[PDB]
Amino acid sequence: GEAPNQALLRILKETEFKKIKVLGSGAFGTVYKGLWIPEGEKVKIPVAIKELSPKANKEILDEAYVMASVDNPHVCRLLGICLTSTVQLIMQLMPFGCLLDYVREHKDNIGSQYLLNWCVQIAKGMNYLEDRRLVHRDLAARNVLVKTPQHVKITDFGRAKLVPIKWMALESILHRIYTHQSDVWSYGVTVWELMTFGSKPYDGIPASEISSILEKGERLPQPPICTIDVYMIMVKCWMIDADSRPKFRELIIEFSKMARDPQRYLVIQGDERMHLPSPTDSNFYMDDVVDADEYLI
Ligand SMILES: CO[C@@H]1CCN(c2nccc(Nc3cc4c(cn3)nc([C@@H](C)O)n4[C@@H](C)C(F)(F)F)n2)C[C@@H]1F
Repeated sequence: GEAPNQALLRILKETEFKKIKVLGSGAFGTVYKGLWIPEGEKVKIPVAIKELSPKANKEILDEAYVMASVDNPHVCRLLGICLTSTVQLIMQLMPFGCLLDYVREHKDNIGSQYLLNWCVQIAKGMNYLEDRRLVHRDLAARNVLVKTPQHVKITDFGRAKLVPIKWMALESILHRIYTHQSDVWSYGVTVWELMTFGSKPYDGIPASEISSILEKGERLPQPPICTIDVYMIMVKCWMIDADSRPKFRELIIEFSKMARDPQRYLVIQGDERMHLPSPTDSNFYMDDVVDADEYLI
């Protein structure tokens, strides 16, 4: 009756890592860019260090539990924790930040190939979470991070289980019902954010008016770049009947077929003549630096 979770929680010494600069800050605490230099290993791993009252410590340890329990190319895993006066989460540095800020800042160089591929990768990551019986409950473009422009990962397990109104399924707003199918709704909203190059969903409408608006049948509008093929997918993610919504495995298939002929599915001016940084560029990436994805003890 439910499988033992044999994930390893790695406790890291404070002396093993250094903080370089602040990446972000909120009520939770601060996230630092850093380097992890294990034992006598001759490796430097670029890391994001989340630094943090008894309840805040329980919530960070709950997120640490979930984050240490995942292992997929399209999901962010916990590298370890540091037990100092303040508890720190050691995660992989995602050097291009969140996908939301990336689509806003690089809009003039984002072609249909990148957009459709990001959709496939998010669906792959989400399908993995589903296989793991994990309901994210906070999927949004802000919680998809960019390792490279061609590789994105889902993160922020602070709400994950075995309030973001504008990304939530109607059952979730009204009854607090969360399933893999309620994550599919959030997936649809995330796709809309990517296709509109980071527009705010239902901008100006207060969160208390969203449930009423959804009940009448109003949905997010068709982004200008989206063909009816792409929009019809987003719309199916926003059906009232949760079981009528597509499954993540089907979203992988649908977006993959589209990623094979991207210009037939997304209409972007100057598409294919657009350039984004890749690991085959000068000064893209300093001795003994190894990405967390290749550091496997
Ligand atoms: C609220 O806590 C969440 C927990 C999940 N998290 C996360 N998960 C895995 C890897 C990772 N690394 C990570 C996060 C980064 C980053 C580089 N790497 N650059 C930024 C800024 C410039 O945009 N961020 C954001 C999201 C920040 F963390 F500052 F808020 N960050 C991001 C954040 F710490």
